[PDB]
Amino acid sequence: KKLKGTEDELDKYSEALKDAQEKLELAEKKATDAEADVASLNRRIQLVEEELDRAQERLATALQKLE
Amino acid sequence: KKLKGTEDELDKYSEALKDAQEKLELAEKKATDAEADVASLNRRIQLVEEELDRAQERLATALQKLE
Amino acid sequence: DEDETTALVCDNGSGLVKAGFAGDDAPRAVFPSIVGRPRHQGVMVGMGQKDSYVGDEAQSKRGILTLKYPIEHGIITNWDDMEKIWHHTFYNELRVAPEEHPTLLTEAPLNPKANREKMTQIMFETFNVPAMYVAIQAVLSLYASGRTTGIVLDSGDGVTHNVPIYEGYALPHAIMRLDLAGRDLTDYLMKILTERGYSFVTTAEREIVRDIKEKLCYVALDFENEMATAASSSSLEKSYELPDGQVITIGNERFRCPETLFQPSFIGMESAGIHETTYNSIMKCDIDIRKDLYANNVMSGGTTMYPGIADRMQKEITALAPSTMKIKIIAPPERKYSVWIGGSILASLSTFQQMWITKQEYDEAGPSIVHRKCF
Amino acid sequence: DEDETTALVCDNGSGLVKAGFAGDDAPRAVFPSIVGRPRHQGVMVGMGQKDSYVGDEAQSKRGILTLKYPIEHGIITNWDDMEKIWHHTFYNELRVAPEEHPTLLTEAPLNPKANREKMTQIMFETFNVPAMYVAIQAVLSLYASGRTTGIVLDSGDGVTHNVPIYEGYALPHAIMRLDLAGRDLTDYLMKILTERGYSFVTTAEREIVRDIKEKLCYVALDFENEMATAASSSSLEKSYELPDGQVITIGNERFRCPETLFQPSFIGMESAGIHETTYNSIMKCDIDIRKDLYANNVMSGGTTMYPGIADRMQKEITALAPSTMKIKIIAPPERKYSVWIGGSILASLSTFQQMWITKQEYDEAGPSIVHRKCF
Ligand SMILES: Nc1ncnc2c1ncn2[C@@H]1O[C@H](COP(=O)(O)OP(=O)(O)O)[C@@H](O)[C@H]1O
Ligand SMILES: Nc1ncnc2c1ncn2[C@@H]1O[C@H](COP(=O)(O)OP(=O)(O)O)[C@@H](O)[C@H]1O
Ligand SMILES: [Mg+2]
Ligand SMILES: [Mg+2]
Repeated sequence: KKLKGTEDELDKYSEALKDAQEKLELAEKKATDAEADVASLNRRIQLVEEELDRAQERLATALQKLE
Repeated sequence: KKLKGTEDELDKYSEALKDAQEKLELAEKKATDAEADVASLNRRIQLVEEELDRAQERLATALQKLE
Repeated sequence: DEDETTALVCDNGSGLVKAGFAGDDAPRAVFPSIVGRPRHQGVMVGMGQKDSYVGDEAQSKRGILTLKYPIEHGIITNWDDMEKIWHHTFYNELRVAPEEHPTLLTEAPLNPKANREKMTQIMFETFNVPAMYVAIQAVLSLYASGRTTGIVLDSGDGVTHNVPIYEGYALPHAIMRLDLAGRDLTDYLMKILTERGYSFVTTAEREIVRDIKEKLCYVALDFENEMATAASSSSLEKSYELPDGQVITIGNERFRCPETLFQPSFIGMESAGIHETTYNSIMKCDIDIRKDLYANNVMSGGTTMYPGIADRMQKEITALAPSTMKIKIIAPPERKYSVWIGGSILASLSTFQQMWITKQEYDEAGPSIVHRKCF
Repeated sequence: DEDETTALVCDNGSGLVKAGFAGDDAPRAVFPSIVGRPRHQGVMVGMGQKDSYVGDEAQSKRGILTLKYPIEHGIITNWDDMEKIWHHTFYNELRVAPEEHPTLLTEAPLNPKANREKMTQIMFETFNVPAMYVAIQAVLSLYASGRTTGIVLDSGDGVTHNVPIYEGYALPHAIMRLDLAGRDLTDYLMKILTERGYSFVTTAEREIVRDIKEKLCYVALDFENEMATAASSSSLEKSYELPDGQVITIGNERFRCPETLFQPSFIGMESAGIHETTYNSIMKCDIDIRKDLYANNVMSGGTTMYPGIADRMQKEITALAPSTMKIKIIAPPERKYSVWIGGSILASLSTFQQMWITKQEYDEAGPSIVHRKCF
């Protein structure tokens, strides 16, 4: 009887391990994907922020020259 | 003695499953946060980009008026 | 090891060591600067029984080691500790031999010249690096930003440095070091948590509470008003799940900890907040470029991963300085690696090998040659 | 009860409770902080059959009661226990009603603010004290010494605190709490006596061995040399007559027990000896006054009745610090009452009733008022 629980737990834990590990692989792949996307988006929003800054200085120059 | 060996394997899978569940959860939460950041940062980039475009039309008219 | 003889790039930042190869985008071996030693003596056998423990090994073995800092605020305790940790980094972590690769190192701002002379001498004798170069982390963070104008706020774990650089030139006359850093943050949080009922002294809880600072801490927009509304604040109050499993709840402390750098009078510093140190630094130099300094301020360091520094920074500087020109901060994500990136940038160009500090120059003029070879 | 409405002065020291009237030189009711409860259930009749036992009653009934500590290192277990012991102190021991006398209390250094808010609230609801004031025992010991400059070493039974105060001003930035105290001393002595052949676990033997510490213990001038000469030491070895009548002989242990505080590595603390904790405390503050701190150190607590702390203290500080200025310790006899004396001193002057914490202030602002009324 002690042995049937041993084996029963072994089988259940083995299948649970497979499911948990496949879940880990997919979670890791999604993490890598989304991290790369986040890095690209951060670079792009840095670009857009500096560009907006550029727009601001040039606008200032235009308004002083017009005055 | 056979039972000792099988229990050792059972134990190893138990710890591996606990560790696997924790790392799976950490990766999943990390990358869900990362995807939410992806969407939010997409919207932020688009809004700053439209502001930049608007600035460009204004600045174009500004240069015309300066001349 | 790469087939090419490319250089080593190592940032020995005050709090983290990040090492790797030149031409790489990120350092390969990154570890905190804690060092663990056996808390007791040897009677057992069959495993362990090793003196120095560094890196993740010590992180896993924090509880049975006395955790000591070979460097604190730049001061050097024992060169043997650096010898061992560099051995570990080069061979056990980087899997590289320093014989065939020159090393580019970064040092904390305004580090002692005697410290440089001793560290370089022990290095050259102990190791067989072909060539050398050491630079201040300020210009490295500048290189990471890639803009020659700005004031760098380097917030390490031992010192916070404010350094202005205009059009890629250093301004030592307007550079200052403040003794507030991660250590102070942990200390202050320790005393507040003591007033919350939890009183610990050991370093494991130090790392736990710095992790809490990494995760939950705020930078208060308005201080006394936020404690006034944080009186009850069921929603605003935030909790953490400590690894043992207990739920530890913290409210106003989240934004009352980083505030101490801004408000040093809490634990008794004559110097005012770090924004005052950036302000004075700015006015020390000629008036005219000050506006550019306002608009080109950069912040660097591992602490910068926290929220709230940017908004607080700009608002207070605008309060202190006239609000005509718009002030904006720039801070790329994961900027604690940025210094190391700049090191790679230094090795990128072909002029860098014109001023490698070779072995024969040191053999001729001793360590003193660096006094003429770096500056 | 005195015809005058003079205030109550109560020192709830971590290890001893000393209560009395204001204007008195010594506390009237002094008892240890142990609390006994019936080890078994009730079947007999005609006498006894009472739950809480406090004071000398529990001291006489130690064997029949599970001996429990309502406070340990400041942490509070059950407020009902304090309720009962305060009832006993006020009515059975002080023969006073708290309705007509405001209370001045002393609290352990750096006690939790939540602890203060809960204890004050339960106090005000349960009791009818007219007015309140609570103060840190550090300034009380300072008042007993009557000198505004010095560093106070408060060695209670749960915590040892080092607090520097210069010209009557607190320095929380240089204040530390160490988890070594009487409990540790008893524990360490318990394990050594276990290695001597006598192994007990219960609290009666805890009190016996702390009595042994009170009577026979040394503070070794030189440690390993004194065990080397204590190998045989027929004259140096000292004996005690336990109340059962057996003669228990102890040699080097007499000076190997307090040494655990001085050398924490014996039972595994990262923190070094308490002299290192006073040293670091001193240097944290400005350099200049440090000499005065060296020359004005004070020690307080019941433990101070032991010999050897003064000589060890001065010698080690002189070893650590330069020996130009002369370091001297001051410690008046029977200084464990000194805190309570300082409480009387507080009630001596006529300005003290300007900041009594009255009932109506607490009724208006709840417990939160103390956050603004004491500090
Ligand atoms: N991922 C992170 N998030 C938040 N804070 C961090 C992170 N990593 C490190 N830190 C903080 O950065 C500090 C180390 O600073 P460091 O980057 O070494 O300074 P420097 O830039 O001078 O090398 C540590 O005390 C730690 O609290
Ligand atoms: N007459 C005495 N001689 C020696 N030690 C004593 C004496 N009375 C009390 N003690 C010790 O003092 C400890 C209690 O310290 P206490 O005075 O309560 O600290 P605090 O000053 O913080 O109130 C007890 O553990 C006991 O061992
Ligand atoms: Mg830094
Ligand atoms: Mg005491």
